[PDB]
Formats: sequence, structure tokens, C-alpha cells
Amino acid sequence: NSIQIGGLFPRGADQEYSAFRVGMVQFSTSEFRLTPHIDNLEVANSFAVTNAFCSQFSRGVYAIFGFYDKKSVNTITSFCGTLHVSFITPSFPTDGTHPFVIQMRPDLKGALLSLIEYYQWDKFAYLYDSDRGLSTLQAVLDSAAEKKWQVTAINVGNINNDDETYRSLFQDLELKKERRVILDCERDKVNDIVDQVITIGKHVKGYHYIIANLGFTDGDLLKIQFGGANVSGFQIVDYDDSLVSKFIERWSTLEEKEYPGAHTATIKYTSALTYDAVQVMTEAFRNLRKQRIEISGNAGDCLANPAVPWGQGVEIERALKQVQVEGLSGNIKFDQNGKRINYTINIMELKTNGPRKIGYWSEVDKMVVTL
Amino acid sequence: IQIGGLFPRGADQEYSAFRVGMVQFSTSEFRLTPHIDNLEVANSFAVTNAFCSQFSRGVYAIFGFYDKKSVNTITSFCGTLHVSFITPSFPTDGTHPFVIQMRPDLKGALLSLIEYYQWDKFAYLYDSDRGLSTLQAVLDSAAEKKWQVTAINVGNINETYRSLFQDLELKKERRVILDCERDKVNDIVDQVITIGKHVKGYHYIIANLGFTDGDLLKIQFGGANVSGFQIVDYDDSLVSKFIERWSTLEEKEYPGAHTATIKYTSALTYDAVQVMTEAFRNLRKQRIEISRGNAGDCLANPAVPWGQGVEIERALKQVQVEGLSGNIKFDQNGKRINYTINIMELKTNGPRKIGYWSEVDKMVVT
Repeated sequence: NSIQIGGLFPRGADQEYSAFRVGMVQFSTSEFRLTPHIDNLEVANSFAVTNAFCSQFSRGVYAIFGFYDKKSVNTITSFCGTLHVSFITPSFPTDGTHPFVIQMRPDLKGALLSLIEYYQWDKFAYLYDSDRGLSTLQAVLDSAAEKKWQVTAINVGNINNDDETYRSLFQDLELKKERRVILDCERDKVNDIVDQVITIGKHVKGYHYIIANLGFTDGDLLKIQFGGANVSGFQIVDYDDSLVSKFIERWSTLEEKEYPGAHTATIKYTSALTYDAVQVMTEAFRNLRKQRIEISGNAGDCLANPAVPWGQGVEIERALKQVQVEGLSGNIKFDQNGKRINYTINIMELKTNGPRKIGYWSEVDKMVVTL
Repeated sequence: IQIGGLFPRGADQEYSAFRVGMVQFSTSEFRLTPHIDNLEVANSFAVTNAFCSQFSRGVYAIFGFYDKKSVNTITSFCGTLHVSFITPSFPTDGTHPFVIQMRPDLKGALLSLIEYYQWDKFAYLYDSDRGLSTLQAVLDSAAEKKWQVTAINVGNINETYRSLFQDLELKKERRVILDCERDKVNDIVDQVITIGKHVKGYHYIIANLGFTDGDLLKIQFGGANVSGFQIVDYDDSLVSKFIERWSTLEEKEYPGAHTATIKYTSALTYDAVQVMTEAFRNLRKQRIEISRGNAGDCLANPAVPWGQGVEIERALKQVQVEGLSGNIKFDQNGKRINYTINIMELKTNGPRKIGYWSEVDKMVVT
């Protein structure tokens, strides 16, 4: 009748949780009910993530949908890989292979290195956070040496008080008259950084910013004041897609009281990846059942040692990774390591009349423009 | 009292060094009861499991190791349950409660060294990872100190070692920093000799704290313009004395315990035993009665009460003793401070201390 799944949600991930439930309803079938048990926790907190996870496993969940960050990812992967429990996640994709983790989020390092070559940049800064990993860094680092680039790669993820040091930033940035900045970092240090360019100095219109994430047109970014600066970014949810359009139809009209974060025209890519994740677990589980593969018994201590992995574990993983569907985030399909493949990333520039889609980037490592 | 002891599999000389010290310090007052585990440190599950089984034993202080992958299991569990962690492992950037970093920090000395040699353009070889914050430190400085840095995370290494040096002749820039594991070093080293002309006009800086510890003279170098770092001075009575017993130990009772020198992490391990000892000796002295075990399941029971944990962490951080790594003193976060790092250059007579970097200031010629 019903399947047990976990939900590990970060403190205050309202919209994502709303999109999750909106998914539970949308792909629900008479066939079976997904029965989630949600924990809200500090994801940066490894202990608390361990506890949340262990709590789920002790309760016999087959699959956990949740989030991690740089500080807790190894906990997720090690425990998932040990107990043979599957984590479906909108969080940043791990470098290197990892069993039992299913990555809803397409990598972006490639589209990005292409965007750089496209604008034929050769001298620029890459101002980074470590918070969604630093595998991207390694990539710009490798190509700079390979494709002969001079790059000023600063981890600006070190902030305190002294905005004396913040003006120091751009102060030094003009040492070579760069003007070309890639921003790979949280939204706060994006606003703060650019705000420094505007307030403290000139010439504002002179810079071109590449915003290194997949939610250019998620509402927040284009709220900041760039001046007349060129501003480029990425988008993974195509609001011109029919599948997306019908979704925002109902979404834009949900009650905000009943569904925190909804009742809006856009949707953050992480919430879109959440919705899609529910379709994905859903399909996986119907593929299992179709093969009459029993979900299923004890599953006690996760710190049980020696540990025993559910026997049905590699099957469920198998089912998840073999899923192929279209979602809010385009073509959804995974390689053997649970990574997104055959996806498209839209390439965006901000213009007087809004974000325009100047092209896209195919996981066949190709950047294609539009007329 | 009862202090856990987590070692990575087959870290023998480190574990033996633990023994030597455990003895050479367990005089008069009390012997510590080390519960030992040999874990796969990269495995955060393993580590969660070791750490917790200690917490069960009622251990107040764990000595041990972590790596890039398990360091957060450690820090999060330590600070949550209020159990002190003493380690020779890489010093985290960023502050963390209930952690005592025995290992001095190398970023500063390195950055000072590069300046000393007036390098403005140079390569960097960053095998992942002894905490790659070093390559960061350098890239954050390159911006200010105007440096052209060709960064190459030699963490992959699948052959293309020849394309590396070869491509680094495009600019004919022949200055290189090697930041990685001992294994990667030797391997990328002999590759400068083969398919590498010229392998002489090159200057190599080895970014670790064991310049002598390992295979230095075990390489022709070619150039062989070489610099690096040692935190252990074998011209130091304290070290010498120690070595005289270390050169004279049975290698079967104590694997890796019979050589003229010793890896800096084993030395750090040794100093940790002394540090942990001086700490409890001082609690007992001031009549603070610690107690007091059988704490249940780390996931379902409460942490050592805060007021007690502090007592011990504070005791560990207040320690100020002379050791193999030199003057050992910690700050409120448990970072080493007021330490000194010897700057080695390679020579024909052998390696020689040419200078020292002081944590109180920067580098100076001897």
C-alpha cells in the first residue's frame, strides 16, 4: 500500500518543502502512497545530519530525499554507501564517484568554462566561495594553465568586519584593470561584492559579471543593482517550456499560507529539483513494483558494527539511476554514478528588457547560440 | 585517565611513538588508559563509529587523526558532545571547540619563503589534499603580492607528468612548489630527470614539515635547487636524547622504532602524549575532581556537561612545554603559537638549516 521515504530538509527551506509536497500530490497514484518522514535540521552540522539520517534508517525508510553542504557531504556519502541507503538530493554534485547518492543537480563547471571561452576572456577574476565545493576552482585552475589564462582566484568566503577589507578587494582588483568578474559564491557576497563596485568607485557600467549558478532568473539575483554592467548567468528551468508553464499556473495560484514560498511566478532551481526528485523516486518505485521486487526486516542501529546493508538496497539504487523523465529541469537522466547526463543549461544575459536566452550548453560539452 | 586513541590503519611509527611517550611520561602521578582503535580514517562512518564507541567508554579526551573527508565528523562530534580531540593532523582553518591542533601551521612560512626568494612567477602542485587551504592562501596573496601562478592540482595523475614540465617550458618558468603526499613527490621528482632538459635551472620548494623525514637524499634532484621545511631540529638536545633511545629500540616490539630520524607526525604524536599528561597533572594539582563513565549512545544521550569538558580543553590549551617539535603553546582555539619553522635548502654536503620562520614574526637568515 505505502512506501516509507525520508526527507532531510534544511532549516527554513520553505519553498523547497512546498515544492516537495506539491510533487507528492502531483505524481501520487492509486498504486501506492509515498509516506515521508521529514526532519528539519542544520545541514552544515555533521552530528545533526548523522542523527537525522540514523533516525530515518532506524525507522526503515528505503530512500532519503534531502540536502547537504560542504561540511556534511562526507557524512551523507559514507553512511549512504555503507548502509546501502539512497540519498536523492538537489545539493551540489560531488566530485568523484559515490554509490547511493542520486544527484538531481547538473554539473555546471563545463557550461561555465565554455561561457568564458565564448566571451573570449583571458584575464579576469574568479571570486569564489567553498560552500558548494571547490571543484569548479580546480577546473578554472586547470584550464587557465592549459588555455593560457591569467586569473585572480580569491576565496572571498573569508569575511568579517574590518567594509574596509571589502573596498580593499576591488581596490586590488583594479591592479590590472580587470573589469571581468566571475562570481562563484553565495547570494549575499554577490550583492555585497557588486554593491562595492557601485558605491565605491567607477566605472560601474564597465564590468561584466558572470554569476556562477543555475538560478539567474530565480527572483533574487536580478533584484540587485548592477548599474549598466553586463551581467551573464545560467538557467536550468525553462519558463518557456510547456511542462514548466502548466506548473507555474497552479503554483502561482497556491495559497501562501498553505504552501510557504509558493504563489509566485518563479521558483528557485533547488525547489524545481525537489519537485523533480519526487517524480524520480516515484518512477523508480513503480519500476521496482512492476518487477514485484519487495521493498521490505530489522534495520536497527546504524552504528551497528559490523553493519548490515539492506539486500534490497542496490536494487532501489538501480531503479533510481535507471529512471528517465522530463521535469521542471529538462531531461532528467543519470549515469552509473547517479550524475545528471543529457541535460541542457540555458545561457542568460541581462538586458534592458529582462533576461534574454542567448544560447544553451549541452552536456556534449557544446555551447550553442541563438538568433 | 581513560583517553581514546584513534589511529589510521598501519600508521606504525606514529603508534609506536605514542607508546614511547606514554612510558617516558607516565611517572609518579597516574597512567592514562588509552583505548585503541585502528580505523580507516577516510570513512566518516568508521570515524563516527570509533568516536562514538569511545564516548560510550566515558573517555574525556580522544587523541587521534582525521583527514579531509572525516575532519567534519570530528569537529562536529567533538563540539557537540564536548569531548576533547588531540591530533597531529592538518590544522583546520577556522576555529573549532574541543580541538587541540598539535600541528603548526605552514601557510605563513611558505608565503614568507616565496617572498624571500623573490618569486613572482612560479608553478604550484597541489595534490588533494592536506587541506588545500595552502594553495588558497597563495592565490589570495598572488593577487596582492603580484604573482603569476600556474596552479596544477597534481591530484589526478593518470603519464601526463611529461606534458606538465613540458608545458611549463612554454614560459620557461622553472620555479615550482610541491604540495602533496610523500608518494606523489618522489614520483613527480624522478620525472624531472627523465624527458626533462634541463632539469637543473629549476628551483623546487617542498611544502611540508618533514623535509628530512622521508626521502630527501633519496633523489638526485638534478638542479638540484631545493628548499623545504623542518619543525624538528636534530641539533636539539631534547631531540638528540630522544633519538638516542629511538635509535636503540627493538623494531619488533615497536615497528618503525630504530632510525636516526623520525617523521614529523610521529614526533607530533609523541609531543601529544606529553601535552595530554601535563594537562591532567595540572587538573589534579589544583584539586579539580574529574568525574564518571558509562555515557550511553552518542546519538541518544547527553554530552559531557559543558562545564566539565571546558575544564579539560582549557587544561590542554594552557599547556606550555618544550618538545620534539619545539616550544609548544596553544591559543584559545587550540592552534599552535610561538613556534618556529626551520627553512631547509638542499646542498651537496646534505640539507642544511639556512633560516627559521617565527610565528611571532617571519623568515630570517642564519
